Amino acid sequence: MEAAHSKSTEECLAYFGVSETTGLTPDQVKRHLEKYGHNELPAEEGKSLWELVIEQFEDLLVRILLLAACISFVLAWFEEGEETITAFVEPFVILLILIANAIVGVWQERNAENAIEALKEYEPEMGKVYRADRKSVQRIKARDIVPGDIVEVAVGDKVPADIRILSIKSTTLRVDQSILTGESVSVIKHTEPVPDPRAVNQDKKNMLFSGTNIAAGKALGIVATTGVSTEIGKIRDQMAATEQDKTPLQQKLDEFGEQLSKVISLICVAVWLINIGHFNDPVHGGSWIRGAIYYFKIAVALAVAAIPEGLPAVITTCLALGTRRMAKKNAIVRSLPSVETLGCTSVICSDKTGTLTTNQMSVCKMFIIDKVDGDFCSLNEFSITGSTYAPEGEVLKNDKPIRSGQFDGLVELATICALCNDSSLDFNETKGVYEKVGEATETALTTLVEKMNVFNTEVRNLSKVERANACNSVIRQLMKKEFTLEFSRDRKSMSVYCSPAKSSRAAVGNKMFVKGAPEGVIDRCNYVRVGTTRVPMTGPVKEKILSVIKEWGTGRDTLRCLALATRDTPPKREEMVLDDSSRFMEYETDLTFVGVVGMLDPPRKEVMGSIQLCRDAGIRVIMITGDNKGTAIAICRRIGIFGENEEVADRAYTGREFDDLPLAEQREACRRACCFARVEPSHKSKIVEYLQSYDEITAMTGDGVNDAPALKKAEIGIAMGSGTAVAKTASEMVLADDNFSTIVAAVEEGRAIYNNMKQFIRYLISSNVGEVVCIFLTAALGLPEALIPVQLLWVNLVTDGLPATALGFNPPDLDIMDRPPRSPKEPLISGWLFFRYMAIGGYVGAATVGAAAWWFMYAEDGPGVTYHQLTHFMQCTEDHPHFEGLDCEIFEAPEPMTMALSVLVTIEMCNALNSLSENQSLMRMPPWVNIWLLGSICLSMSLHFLILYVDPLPMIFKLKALDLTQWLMVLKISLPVIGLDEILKFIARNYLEG
Ligand code: NA
Repeated sequence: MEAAHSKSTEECLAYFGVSETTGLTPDQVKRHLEKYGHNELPAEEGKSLWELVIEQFEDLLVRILLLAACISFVLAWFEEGEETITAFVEPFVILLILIANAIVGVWQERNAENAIEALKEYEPEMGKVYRADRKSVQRIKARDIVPGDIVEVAVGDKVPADIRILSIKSTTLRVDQSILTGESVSVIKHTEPVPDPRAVNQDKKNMLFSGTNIAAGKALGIVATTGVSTEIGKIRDQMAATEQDKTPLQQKLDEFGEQLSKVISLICVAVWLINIGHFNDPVHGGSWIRGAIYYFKIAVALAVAAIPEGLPAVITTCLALGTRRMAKKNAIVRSLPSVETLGCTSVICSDKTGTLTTNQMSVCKMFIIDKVDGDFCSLNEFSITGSTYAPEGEVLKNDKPIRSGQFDGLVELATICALCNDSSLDFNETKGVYEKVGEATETALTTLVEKMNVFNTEVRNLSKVERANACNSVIRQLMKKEFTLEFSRDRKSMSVYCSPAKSSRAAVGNKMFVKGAPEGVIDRCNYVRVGTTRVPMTGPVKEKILSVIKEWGTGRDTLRCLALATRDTPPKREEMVLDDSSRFMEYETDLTFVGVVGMLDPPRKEVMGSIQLCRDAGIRVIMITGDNKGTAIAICRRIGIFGENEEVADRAYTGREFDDLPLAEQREACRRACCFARVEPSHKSKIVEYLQSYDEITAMTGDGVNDAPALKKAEIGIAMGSGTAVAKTASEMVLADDNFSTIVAAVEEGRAIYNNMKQFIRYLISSNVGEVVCIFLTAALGLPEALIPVQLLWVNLVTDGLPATALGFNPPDLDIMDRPPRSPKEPLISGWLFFRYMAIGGYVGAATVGAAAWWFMYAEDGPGVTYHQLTHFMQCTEDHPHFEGLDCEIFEAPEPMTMALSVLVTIEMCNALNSLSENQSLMRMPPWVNIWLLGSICLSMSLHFLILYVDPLPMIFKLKALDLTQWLMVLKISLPVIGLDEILKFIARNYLEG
């Protein structure tokens, strides 16, 4: 039964065939449980460790590597020798990286925590129900409650289900519906039915929501809905039904996996199509098996030299590093893949109160009527200084400090601001500053009366903690607070019934002090007060009031106006039903307008600036606020979202206006809007969908499970640090300070970080190019392998990893924020860039094989056989080219490999310097620009040597220390890699910039 709030308490009992005095019967319980199921949100997929481990092998590149370990394993088995201490190293090393890879992946999952499982935090274990099979109340597990159950809740209880309140046993019932919104301000529930069947939760004043808490009172009610049919349950379904796509980088990286694979295969087929000459060879003779071991040997190397094995670690270390860096700037990112996303943010939808504004209220002005006399009318406008909650400030008329007590209208004005208020003050000695107790807008009033002191009461004597509520405590003693009629959006005001203090046997003298939004309150006034006198409200004097109100809340003041009035002749205390809020507007009528107070909720000092950075960065800003349309726009012009004098007729909507627009038109309104005022529950989410249909990377703020759906949908869900824990777990980032600027600062941090990733990404991949050139080269030239898997891996994970990581510290461009949001579609490498790395590739691959050949030829230590070409044979089954000589295993000399490897390592350290800037020369941007890079190179070289002398290692890799001549050769063949790219960059700068 979903519409319970709109039905009568009787209808809800009838509907379920249950008696309030006895409850459900064991039969009914059985059937109700059978039909609606247990009261609890469904479980999450029990992702088993085993399945989780298997997932660590879903990727295509890992399969290849796994496959490669397989061929490696067999090769290191179907081989004939004795060196079993350096034969299985390769296969075992591959398997071992896949293990750490799988091990790491599973570590994440165990620590990761989704928002749906966060919602189960709000469901209580037990509930208290009344069921026929017993007399007294009985407590059962909340999962056993069912729709129709008669339940019982009391102060402190966590509501077990969505409940239609039948009877309030205590004086009044109060609920903390905080988890839905965040504003712990308890609200008063009733039992009368709410008419509108489509009323949003905030107005279902006769309902209790599963997950909320009783702040005060005791109540009996009937269960309307349970499980996923409750409010939070329907919020759990929206979230679950929401799939968050892969980040631009993740998609672009996954696409790379496909191509890289399609290349690794084509290069293998390519190595085949080249030796097709073997078909034309006599079947007899030649070790066929030695022909297959040859291919599979290169297949392994080919694949291992194609995969950027260390890319994942480098990306992570960079993202992890940047994140701590963002956290120092108040941005707490929960998702590493988000850091990249944040950079492409094209639209930021932010709540105003507390994020764009400080949510530190303060009354700045107030006006009462000076005099009425026919068509002539004059008001008395005042100003108040001080903007803290502290009672320090002053009132001034035309800047001249006046004294409140000298004006009667201000005496009463103050009486209303004090008596018609549920908030107070308190001096926090610990912090040394006065803090608010209750609501912001109301404490602003408690503070106001203190600076006003309409009774010139001696307060300067009083301490500090005592000074807090001095003038208030005074006004209170003057009036007894019989009771108070709560605020409700229908009427938009609240009142308090007060009687005099010094009264024994009297039946006259009572008063009602009304407070609320101007339009409604003023429309119910037939009287305007002029000091102590009272005169009728007339057409003109009403314009003046409304006129000013409009000037204060719409003008450069952007003030929230509150009208204050009192009902002189309030209906008799007995003729009033304090049970039907529906009767409150009636009870608050035929009032007398006293005055108005305009309060300000100030823009964070850093917002004005931050909004400009966005404009520079092509990032749109949409303010979502609760202010009426007029003041919403006013505040927009004030912070820079709107031009002070520009048209916005079609860029600011109220939830109402928006709803009326037909689907097609809303989608439109969202592409050009910057202001949404009085937004409905389903709007942040609908605003996010529309924004995505235009491919906008969207950021959306929020808190409370209310916003969790929108948070989850938006690409960058942003939660307040002070927000609920569900809003947090449902978001990409959390604002430690709740400040809008923290968002912008983080978006700029994401642009810096993504630029630096493009660098180490291209660096590493480009490096794999030279490797596949080397391997493919050595093959299509029948040369002795220049480099081997065990080695290639060390370079891709260690040698190249250190530089790649240091590249993330590359200093950011000054124009980082003066350029528009990066397009999600923008490819990493393309066009000229491809040619560049393709060339840089060729050279690196050529240079490695050549460094090997140089030793095998124009070198001493090795055969001086120039143009001898080992291409010819490698079986030595004839030993023709070397008649006189019993030697053929020099083809495996450790020197040639060592020459090529030192070339790779040294060339790549030089390429780490060519990566300091995409197109700027080393002349313009020096190497020392990034000190971390230098350090990394020294470290990587020290490691290279490390494997060259520490015995266990030089054998594992099959290397031998180089001669100063040989090393001096590596430098000669490496160093030129710089001029090469320097030449390529030059071309890019001078013949492409258009
Ligand atoms: Na999200």
